[PDB]
Amino acid sequence: NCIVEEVDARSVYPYDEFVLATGDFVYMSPFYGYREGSHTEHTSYAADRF
Amino acid sequence: TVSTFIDLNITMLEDHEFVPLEVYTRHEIKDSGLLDYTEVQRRNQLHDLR
Ligand SMILES: *[C@@H]1O[C@H](CO)[C@@H](O[C@@H]2O[C@H](CO)[C@@H](O)[C@H](O)[C@H]2NC(C)=O)[C@H](O)[C@H]1NC(C)=O
Repeated sequence: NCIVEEVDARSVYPYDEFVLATGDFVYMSPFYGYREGSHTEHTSYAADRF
Repeated sequence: TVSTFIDLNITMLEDHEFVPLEVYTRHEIKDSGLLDYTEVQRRNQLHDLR
């Protein structure tokens, strides 16, 4: 069964990880990316997944 | 010397500073619970990456 579902997300300081309404911790800063030193942010994930 | 005056002594009420006081801080209240659900979740969701 394919499921697409919209959820809320909550991160506390230092914001190097967050949660979801279902209760799943995503181990990556909500601001990690590619633009303007965003690769400085934290992601314990293999860079190919993002 | 004798005096026809009647004495009266008035001293101003001195200043007094009120320092902030708390019986319990909210961190102690958060620690009152035997199991903080969030911290348990964050620890237990690191098993594969650990
Ligand atoms: C006028 O003000 C007070 C009484 O309200 C007296 O001042 C204090 O007196 C005590 C002894 O009773 C001393 O230990 C203190 O040093 C005094 N000052 C303060 C700020 O407490 C004072 O003696 C009174 N005047 C007279 C003539 O007795």
